[PDB]
Amino acid sequence: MMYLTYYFIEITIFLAILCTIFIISAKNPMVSILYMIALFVIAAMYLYLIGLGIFSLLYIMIYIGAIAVLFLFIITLLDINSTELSVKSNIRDLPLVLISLIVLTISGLMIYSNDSILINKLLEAFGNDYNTIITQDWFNIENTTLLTTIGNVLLTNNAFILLVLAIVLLLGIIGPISITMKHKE
Amino acid sequence: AIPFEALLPYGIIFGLLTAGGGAMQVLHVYRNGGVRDRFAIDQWDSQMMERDLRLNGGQGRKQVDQATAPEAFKHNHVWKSERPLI
Amino acid sequence: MFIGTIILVLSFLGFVFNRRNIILAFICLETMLLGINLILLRNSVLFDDISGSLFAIVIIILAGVESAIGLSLLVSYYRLRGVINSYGI
Amino acid sequence: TAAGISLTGGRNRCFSEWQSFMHCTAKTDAKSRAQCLPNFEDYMECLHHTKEKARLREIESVLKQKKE
Amino acid sequence: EVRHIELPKALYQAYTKATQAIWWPTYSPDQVERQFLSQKIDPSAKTFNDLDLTPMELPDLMFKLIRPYRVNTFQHDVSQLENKEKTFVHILD
Amino acid sequence: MINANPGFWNGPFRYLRWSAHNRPHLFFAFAIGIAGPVAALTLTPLRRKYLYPDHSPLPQSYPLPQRAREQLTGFDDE
Amino acid sequence: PREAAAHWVPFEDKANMPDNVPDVVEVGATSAPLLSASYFIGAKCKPYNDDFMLCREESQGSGAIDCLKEGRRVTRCAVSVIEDINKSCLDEFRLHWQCLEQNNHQLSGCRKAEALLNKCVFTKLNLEKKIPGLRPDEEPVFLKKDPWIKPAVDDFKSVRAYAEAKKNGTL
Amino acid sequence: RPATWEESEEGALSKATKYFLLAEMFRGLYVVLEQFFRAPYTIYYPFEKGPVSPRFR
Amino acid sequence: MIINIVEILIFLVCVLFSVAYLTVAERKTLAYMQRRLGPNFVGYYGLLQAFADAVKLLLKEIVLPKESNYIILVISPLITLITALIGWVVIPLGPGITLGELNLGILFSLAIGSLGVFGSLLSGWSSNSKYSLLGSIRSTAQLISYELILTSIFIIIIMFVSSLNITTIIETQRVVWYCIPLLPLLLIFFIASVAETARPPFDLTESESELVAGYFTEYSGSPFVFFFLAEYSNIILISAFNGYLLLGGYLSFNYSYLFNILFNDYSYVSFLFEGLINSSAYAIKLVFLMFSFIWVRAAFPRFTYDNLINFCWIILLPLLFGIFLIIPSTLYIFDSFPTLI
Amino acid sequence: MNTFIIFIILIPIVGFALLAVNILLAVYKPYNEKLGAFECGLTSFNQTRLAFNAAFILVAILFLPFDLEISTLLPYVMSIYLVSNYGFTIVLLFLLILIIGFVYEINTNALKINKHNKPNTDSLIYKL
Amino acid sequence: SSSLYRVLRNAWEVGPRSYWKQLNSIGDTKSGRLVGTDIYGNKFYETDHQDEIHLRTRYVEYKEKDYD
Ligand SMILES: CCCCCCCCCCCCO[C@H]1O[C@H](CO)[C@@H](O[C@H]2O[C@@H](CO)[C@H](O)[C@H](O)[C@@H]2O)[C@H](O)[C@H]1O
Repeated sequence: MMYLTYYFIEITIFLAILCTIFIISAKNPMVSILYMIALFVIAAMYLYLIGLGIFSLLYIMIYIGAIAVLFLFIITLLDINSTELSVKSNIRDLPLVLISLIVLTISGLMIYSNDSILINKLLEAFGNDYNTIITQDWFNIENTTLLTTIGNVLLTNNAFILLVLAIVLLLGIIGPISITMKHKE
Repeated sequence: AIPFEALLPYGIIFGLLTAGGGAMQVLHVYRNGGVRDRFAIDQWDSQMMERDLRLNGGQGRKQVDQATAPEAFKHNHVWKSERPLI
Repeated sequence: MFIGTIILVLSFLGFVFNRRNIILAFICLETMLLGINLILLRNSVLFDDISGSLFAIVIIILAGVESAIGLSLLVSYYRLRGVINSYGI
Repeated sequence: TAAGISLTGGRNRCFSEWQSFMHCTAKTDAKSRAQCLPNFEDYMECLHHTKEKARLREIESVLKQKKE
Repeated sequence: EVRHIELPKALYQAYTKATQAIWWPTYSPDQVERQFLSQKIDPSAKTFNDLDLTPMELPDLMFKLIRPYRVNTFQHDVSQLENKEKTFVHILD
Repeated sequence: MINANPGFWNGPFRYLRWSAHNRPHLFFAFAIGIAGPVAALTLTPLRRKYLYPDHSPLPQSYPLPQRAREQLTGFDDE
Repeated sequence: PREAAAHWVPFEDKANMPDNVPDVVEVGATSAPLLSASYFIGAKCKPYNDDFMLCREESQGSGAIDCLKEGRRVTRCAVSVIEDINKSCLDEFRLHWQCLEQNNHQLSGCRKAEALLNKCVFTKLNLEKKIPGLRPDEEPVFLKKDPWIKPAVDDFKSVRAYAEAKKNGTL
Repeated sequence: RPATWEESEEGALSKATKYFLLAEMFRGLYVVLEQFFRAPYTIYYPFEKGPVSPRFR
Repeated sequence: MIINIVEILIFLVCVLFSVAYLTVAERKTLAYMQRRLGPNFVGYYGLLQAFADAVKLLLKEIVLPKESNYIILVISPLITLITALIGWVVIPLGPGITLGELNLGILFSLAIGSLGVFGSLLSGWSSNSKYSLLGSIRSTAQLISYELILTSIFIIIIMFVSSLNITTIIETQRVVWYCIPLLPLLLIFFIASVAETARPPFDLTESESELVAGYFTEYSGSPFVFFFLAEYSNIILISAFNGYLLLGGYLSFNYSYLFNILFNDYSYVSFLFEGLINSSAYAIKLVFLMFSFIWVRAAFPRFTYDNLINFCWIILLPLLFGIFLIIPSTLYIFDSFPTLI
Repeated sequence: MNTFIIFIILIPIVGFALLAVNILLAVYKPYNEKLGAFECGLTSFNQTRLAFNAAFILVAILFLPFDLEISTLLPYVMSIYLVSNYGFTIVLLFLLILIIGFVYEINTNALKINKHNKPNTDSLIYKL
Repeated sequence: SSSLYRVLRNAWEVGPRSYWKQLNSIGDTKSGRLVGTDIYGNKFYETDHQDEIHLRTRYVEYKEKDYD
C-alpha cells in the first residue's frame, strides 16, 4: 500500500508530455486550448505533490479561470483558420526537431550543475537517487504559511515591485482601450 | 404561516440537511473517540499530535498526563525520508 | 526540474515549428511561462526560500497582462483584416 | 531584499553557511577573498548536496558489489 | 472515412451470438452466415420490366440518402478572400 | 441638454450638488474611498490620546535575552 | 523545516544513545496537559530555558551536541513541575485539559477550570500565571470578567466545580 | 417645462438612499409576499367543475 | 475508511435530494405567490414531481443535431455538475464537521467557482451556429463580470479574519455576524449571486434565446437533468457562501445555559443535539436565501445586457474599490488588524 | 484515503451514471429533420463570424487585470497583522494607482454600446 | 384557505378512511354533507365552511379508480 503513490510525479511528467503533444496535434485550436487547460491541471497537481497547493489553487483561479476563458472568448468571436497537421507540410521538421530536442534538453539539464567536465554535468542532473530527511523543529511559533510570507515580503521588503505591478496593470487597462476602442473626439 | 403545502419541501430540505449535520457530528466524534474535531490546525499541532501518537500506543487523540514517559518513547522517534522532487 | 524543462522545450518547439495557427503561438508562450514557474517553485521548496515564490506570483501577474495585451493586438489585426490566416502572423 | 527568508517567514535552510561566508567577505578584500573558499564550498554543499551524494554512492557501492 | 475491420468468422459469429442476449436488435449470427451467400437470381422468375418499371440504382440516390450525415467541414480555398474581406467592417465602434 | 455637467472649476459646491443628484454611484463611492485615508490621518492620534493607545507587540519568536550566560545549578545529574 | 511532500516513509532507529551522554527521563505528557502546564513550566524554568537557548546560539551550529546538559536540566525542571501537579493538583489539571480536548485547544473555552487550577498551584506550589510584555494599563485576557469570545458549550464538570468552589469560598 | 436637478423638493441624500436601498423594489417584493398569505384561486378540476350557465354551448 | 464512505453517502444523499425538492419548492412558492398552487398531484402533496421529471428525462432520446458535436454537448453538463458538487466538500455544517477541512477552503470555493464559466462557453461550440456563439459570449461576459464582485466581498470579509478556513470564518462570528457591520455587502453579494447563477432578473440569454431558434441550452435527456442539478445546486452553494461569509453559517444563540441544564457530561445525545442545532441554523438560513431567489424571480422584470454590464462595472465595483479603502482604514484607526486564526 | 480525496475522485468517475442509464434505457432512432435545428433558417457559404461590438471583447480583456488586482490583494489580507501600518499604506497606494485606471475606463466609456442609426435632431429649415 | 388547521379539522370531521381516499383521489381534504348519489355510483357533496372559496363548495367522489 505504501508505494502505490510513489510514481505520481513521473505520471504527471508523462501526462504533461502527452498534453503538449496533443496541443501541437489538435485539429481545432479550441481543442488545443482545452489541452492547455489539462496541462494546467497537471501542473497544479504536481504543485500539490511537492507541497504548494496554494499555488495550485492560484493557478486554477487565474490561468484556467481568466486566461483560458479569454482564449475561448476570442476563438469564439474571431475567424482563425487552421492548416491540419500534415506529413506533406511538417515532416521536413523532423531532423531539426530531433536535433533541437536532444540539444535543448541536454543543455537544460547540464545548466544547473557547477561541475567543470561537461559529461558529468548531465550525470549529476540524473543523480536523483537518495531521499531527503525531514526532521522536525519547534522554533516556528506562529501559523505563517506561504501566502502570509508572500504578503509580508511583497508589502514590506518588496513594496516597490508591487507598486510597479500597479502600473503594469494600468497598462493592462489603458493599452487595450487604446488599441480596441475608437475615440470619437 | 398559511401555505403549508409550499413549506413542506422547505421542511424536507431543512430536515435532510439538519439530520445530515447531526449524523456527521456523531460520526466525527466516533472517529475521534468522544472528542469534538480539531480544525485550523497548523504545523505545531500536527507535530504535537504525532508526539501524542508516540506517547500513547497509537491510540489517536488519547491524552496522557503522566510526568515521565515510557522507555519506548526514546526509541519510537520518527524521521521522514522523502522522495527526490523532480 | 524535469517537468518544467520538458514543457518549456516542447512548447518552444511547438512555437517554432507551427505552420498552423496563431493560437498555438499564444498557447506555447503561456506553457513556457508555466514550465519556468514550475522549475522555480521546485527550487523554492528545496531551498526553503520565498524569493522563488515571489518571482512566480509576479510571473503569474505579468503573464496575465501579457495575454490581455496580446489578445488586444490580435483584435486590432482582425479589425483591419477580418480573418486570421494560417500564415502571415 | 527577500534574501534569507523562509516559506514560513524565517531563516532559510542554508542561512548559517551564507552568513558565515558573508562575515568572511566583510573581513576580507578582493586579494584576501580566497580565504572564503571553504565557506562558499559549505554554502554550496548545503544547497545542492553533491559531496554527500558522492559519499552515499560510495557507501551504497560497498553495499552493492563487495557483497554480491 | 467509413471504418471497417474484417475479422474472422468464428469470432464475429460468437460475438453476435453473445449480443442476442441484450433486448435491442443487433447483427445476428445468421447475417454473418449470409455474408458468404451472394445473390443467385432465378431466371425463370419475372422482373421489374414485366411491370413497365425502370429502377433507379444506388450511385444516383446515394447523395440524396447520405447527405444528412455529410459534415461539410469548411469552405474551399479561403485564399482569394483576404482583399475582399478587407473592405467590410468586423468590429463596430 | 437637461442636467448637463456644470464643471468642477466653474464652482465646486454646485458641481458636487449636481453629482449627488445626478451621479450618486460615483459621488458616494468617492466619499467612501476618500473618508478612509483622511480619517486614518486625522482621527488616529485622537484615538491614541483620548480612547486607548496602541497595543504592545506580540512576541513573534523566542525572546532570546541579550546577555551573557550565567552559571546555574539545580536539576543536574545524579 | 518544511513538511514532507509527495511520498515519505517513516523510519525509526533502534540504536541507543552514546555512553558519554548521561540518561534523562522524558516528559511524557501529551498536547493538552502540557498546554495547561505551559505557564507553570515557564514560571519555574525561565533560567534553564534561556540558558539552553543561549548555549545553542553561542554554539553557532553545534547546538544539538553542545547543549545536552542544558536540555537535560530543562527536561528535569518540566518533569518536576508536572510531578508536582500530579502529586497535588490532579483533579483541576484533568478538568482543564479534558476541557481543552473537547474544544480545539482554545484556552478561551476553559476559564472556569483555569481559575481553579491557577488558584491551586499559586497556593500550593507558589507559581502564578502572568502574560509578559503587557503594560499596567492592559487587562490580561484570562482575567477578563465578561469576554466577547465564549465557548459554544461551557464544560459541565468545570461549571459544577466552579459553582461548588464559589459556594465554599475556595475562589 | 421639464424640471432640472435644481428646483427639486427632495434632497440628494434622500433620493440617494432610495437609489441605493431599492425602496420601490422592496415594496414590490412585499406586495408579492402579501399574496403568499392569501387564498389560492385554484379549483381541482376532475373533482370540482367551473361555472356553467343555461346558455352554454 | 468505512465511516468515511458512510459520511460521504449521507452528505451526497441529503444534498441531491435537497436540490430535487428545491425544484418543487420553487414551483410551489412561485405558485402561491401567483395565487395558485402547483405541483400537488404527482405525489402526495407534490413530493414526487422532481422524480417524475427525472424518470421521464432519463427515458427520452439523446438526439444530437446534424451540425453539432457529440462529445462537448454530452460532457459540458457533466463537467458543470462535477464542479458544482465538488464545491460542497468545504462547506461546514458544524465546528469542523466537513468533508474537506482545508485551511485554504475559501480559495478552493473561489477557484472551483471559476470553472463554472466553461459550461456556458462550451455550450455555444456545440453547433455550427454563429449567433449561439455570441449568446455564449454574452453569458460568459456576465459571469466573469460578477465573479469580481463576489471575490471582492470575499476579500473584504477576510480583512476581518485573516484565514481561509471556513470554520474559522464562522467561529469569528460568534461575536457578531458580518451582515451587521457590512449590511450593504449582503445586498451586493445576493445580487451578484443571482447574477452568477444566471437567474432572473439576470436571465438574459435564456430569455433571449428561447425567442430565436438557438443561443440557449437545447439539450434533451440526461444532459438536461445534469444541467438542472447543476443550476439548483449552485443556487444552494452560493447561498452557502452568503451563509458562511455574512450570516454566521451554523451559528445561533448561545446554548451553553440550556445544555448545562439538560446535561451533566458529554454524551452522544449531547453531540447529536449540538449538531442538529448547528445544522438547523445553517439550513434555515439556506431556506431563507432560496426563498429570496424565488421571491426575486416572482417580483421583478428582466435586465438587458447593456444595463447589466453597466450596473456591474459602473455602479458596484466603484463602491467596492472604495470599501477596500474604508475597511482597512477603520481597522487602522482602532488598532484592530486581525491576527492569524 | 481521506473523505476529501474520496469525494473529489468519486464525483467524476461516477458522474456518468445517469448518462449511461439514459443511453441504455432511452430510444434512439434519428430522422434527418430530428437531426435538424430550427423552425426556419439558413445561411450560404458567406462567412464563419459575425461583426461584434468592441465592448463584448473589452469586458473580457479587462476582466484579467481587475481579477489580478483583486487576487493580488489576497497576500495583504493574509499578512494584514504582520504588515502593520506600513503595508496598509502600501496597499492603499496600490489601490489608488489602480483606481486611476478605473477612472480612465469610466471616463472613456469603454463598456458602452454605441448606436449607429441615430434619431435625427436637426431642425427643419426652408430656403425661401 | 390553504392552511393546516383546515386539513386537520376536516380530517377530524371525515375520518382517516376518507382522508386517505381523498388524498389518493383529489389531493385535498374536504368535509361536506352528502347531497346525493348518481346512477353510476358517484357521491356528491356540498360544503358550508367559510374557508372554501367560490367554486370549491361542491365536489365529487367518484366510484371508479379510473375516474372521468
Ligand atoms: C433537479 C432534480 C432532477 C430532476 C430535474 C427536475 C426538472 C424540473 C425543473 C422544474 C423547475 C422549475 O422550472 C420551471 O418553473 C416554472 C414551472 O411553472 C416554469 O414556468 C412556466 O410556467 C408559468 C407558470 O404558469 C410561468 O409563468 C412561466 O411563464 C412558464 O410558462 C419555468 O419556465 C420553468 O423553469
